[PDB]
Amino acid sequence: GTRWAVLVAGSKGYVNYRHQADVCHAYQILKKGGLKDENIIVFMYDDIAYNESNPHPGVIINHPYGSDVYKGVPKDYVGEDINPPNFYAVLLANKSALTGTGSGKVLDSGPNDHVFIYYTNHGGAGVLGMPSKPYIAASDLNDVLKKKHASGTYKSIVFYVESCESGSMFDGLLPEDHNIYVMGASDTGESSWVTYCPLQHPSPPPEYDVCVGDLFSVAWLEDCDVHNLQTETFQQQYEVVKNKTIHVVQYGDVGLSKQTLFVYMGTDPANDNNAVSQRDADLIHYWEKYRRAPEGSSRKAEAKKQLREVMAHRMHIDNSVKHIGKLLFGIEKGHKMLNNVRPAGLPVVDDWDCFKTLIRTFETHCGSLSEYGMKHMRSFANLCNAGIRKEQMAEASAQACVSIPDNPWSSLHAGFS
Amino acid sequence: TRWAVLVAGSKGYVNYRHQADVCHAYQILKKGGLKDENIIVFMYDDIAYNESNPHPGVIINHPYGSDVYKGVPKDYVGEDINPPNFYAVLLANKSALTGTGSGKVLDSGPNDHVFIYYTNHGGAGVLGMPSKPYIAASDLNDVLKKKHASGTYKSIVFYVESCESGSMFDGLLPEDHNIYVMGASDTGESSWVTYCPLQHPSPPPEYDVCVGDLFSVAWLEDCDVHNLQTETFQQQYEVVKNKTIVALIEDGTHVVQYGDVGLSKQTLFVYMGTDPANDNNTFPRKAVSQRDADLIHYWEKYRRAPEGSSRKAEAKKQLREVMAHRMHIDNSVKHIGKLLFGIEKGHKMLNNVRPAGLPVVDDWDCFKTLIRTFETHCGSLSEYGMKHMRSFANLCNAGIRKEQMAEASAQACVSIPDNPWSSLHAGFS
Repeated sequence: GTRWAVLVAGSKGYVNYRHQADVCHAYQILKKGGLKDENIIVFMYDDIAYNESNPHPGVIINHPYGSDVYKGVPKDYVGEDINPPNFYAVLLANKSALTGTGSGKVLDSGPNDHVFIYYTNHGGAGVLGMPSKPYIAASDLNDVLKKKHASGTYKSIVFYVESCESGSMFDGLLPEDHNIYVMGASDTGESSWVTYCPLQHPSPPPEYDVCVGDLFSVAWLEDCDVHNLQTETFQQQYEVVKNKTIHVVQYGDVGLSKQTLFVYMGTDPANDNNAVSQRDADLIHYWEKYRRAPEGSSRKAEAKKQLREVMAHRMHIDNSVKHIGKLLFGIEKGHKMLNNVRPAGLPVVDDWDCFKTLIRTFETHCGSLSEYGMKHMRSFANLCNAGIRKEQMAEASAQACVSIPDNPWSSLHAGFS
Repeated sequence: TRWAVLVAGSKGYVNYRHQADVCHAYQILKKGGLKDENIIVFMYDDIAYNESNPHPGVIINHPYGSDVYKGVPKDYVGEDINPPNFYAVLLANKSALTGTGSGKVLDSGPNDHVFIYYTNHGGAGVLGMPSKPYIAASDLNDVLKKKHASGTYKSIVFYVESCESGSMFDGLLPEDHNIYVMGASDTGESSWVTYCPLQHPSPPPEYDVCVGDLFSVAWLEDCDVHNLQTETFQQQYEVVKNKTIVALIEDGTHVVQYGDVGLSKQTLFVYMGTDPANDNNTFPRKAVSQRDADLIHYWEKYRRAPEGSSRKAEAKKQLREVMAHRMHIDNSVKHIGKLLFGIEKGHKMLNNVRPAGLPVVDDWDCFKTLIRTFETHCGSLSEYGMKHMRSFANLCNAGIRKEQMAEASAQACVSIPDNPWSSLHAGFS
């Protein structure tokens, strides 16, 4: 049987160069390995290669001393077409439910085929980021994987995930008897990290404004760059990635971790037998953009405005969420309800319908959480688990947070995360 | 006798810059031969043994520099650095001093020369002090007018490192009072800072802050390694003018000279001293704005702190508090401008530059009252809101009164933000 791959970069903007650059790198490894373009579905917002802020138009790098990885990478789903429905339809091999200028390439696999799913962006508590709202909820995701299993159009599925709280997407949801092995960068309650930033041990070329790669991703991308894939098992790769960090989780059928990396990816002429927070990295870019601009320049003026708009939004969202906590529970016992971690083995939330309505009512009074407010998704999760209903949140979210601030990230134009 | 008055108008580890300059200045004068008894040092003693200092007991003013803190006198430290004390020290009036001061004053006569150097930061015709209130140009120049009348000095060189430093003397300091001035910036221009964490000449990596100001450093290095008998003040001016490499890069920021410029023909030996050097004068230095330099330190203090640590949490909080206060002040001032004049013609009134030769303001009594009424509704301007002192100046010149300002400053800015820089505890800049 054939070997497929689904690669997903859940972010947009030059700031998040790293996520697309990872996906590009991933395609290069698979191409070298021998997988056919026709079986590699690429979701990437095509806005980094030819960005105005890119020093080297047409090239993307995933390493300080790297060369290009962008050339020849397919563009199946780009721009606004990267939405969960398309991703879900692409997973379920349903071409009749795509929307946009997509390629039509789907996971039309059979029961002898192996699939390697890769997604990096980003993420929050039971939610992965996408470049076009709404985002991917864990309930919706696992329902699709449950349907795919029922259809029996795959033997094995390795799913690698680079996002904050990435364990929370599967923990208490993904069954272990479905031939789906997961390798997350973080557990339910922890951040993912980013390497190769402007000021670091392995700093990228000085012309670069941004971090060029994520830590967990880069870890496994390097391992599958210079190693025979017939002499290395997924369990080994897990150990390798683990040693790169300063938790790497695995979920689902961990029985599949005994297989080699050749069954999904491919080894070429090799024959060689076997960092900062994601949210905190975005600020490096803005500060540097405003810290590397000529004084009294238009760039400096815009860079400074962008930076003020970012900081203002993060302070706004944090305050609002904190305040709503104090309005629902108390000032000294409200902090705990929001910042709580549920015992390992349970889902993030029981009532997902509630989950979404709470986030939406928060947004209809406060605005949008963007990609920075995903930090507080667990807070909303905990509220739905505490038994808070729309009528009770709506009162609380209107009292703290009466004004939606005039920020570009607080806009609701095609919003409601 | 040769006297000197050094002033470091600021406090906090952020402004390591300013005190490090004053330390360097004392070292030059000491080597040059001036007696401690005739060197009055105003420095808020909070840098040498700060918790954020990687090398306790040492201050540096150069990336490859060694200590300049050792042996520097401490005449006025802590909260005693206020304009009344500075003014009493200038007028040799020990009877009007408040605090744990040394009591050292400018008890000079008509054959004496004095070198006054103050750096911090500064606004439109006002210099920063470490404890509010600040030094207003009107009050400063009145003291220099009083000193001249007493006839207890031959010549006074006054060096100034602050934003809009020209505004302190422009249209106020008379040119026949034997006072020569050398500002770092003219009336409407910022001063700059070199030797920051990420620069051409970056300081030792353990350092978290810029260690020196551009203008100050320029003349300090010149008086470090030259025979002061073979170099005049005009030459030093030309030296410093070349050292500022931002003159052509950015706007304004022209090194300026006010008062009796005739005195610029004297040698630096009359005010300073030249030790074993004998180097007859002959013939990149990258740098950032003063208000911008402060952000380098906060960001760097939050970008180096270990993730999920106490430091990070506090560095992050401090950074949010700074950014929030700066956004607040800017908004409020801009808002009051649209309320007083218009939305499209109110921006020009606030950001105006008066023709060279005129003072910043005509009515100084009004000037202070407008700042105060803005502060009684909005909070304090701290050291960042000195950027809008010219705005208030333009309002006083546009014929705005307290009653009109109080209404406008109450409608824009109804709340005082709960920020540490918005506090009024011993405030009212």
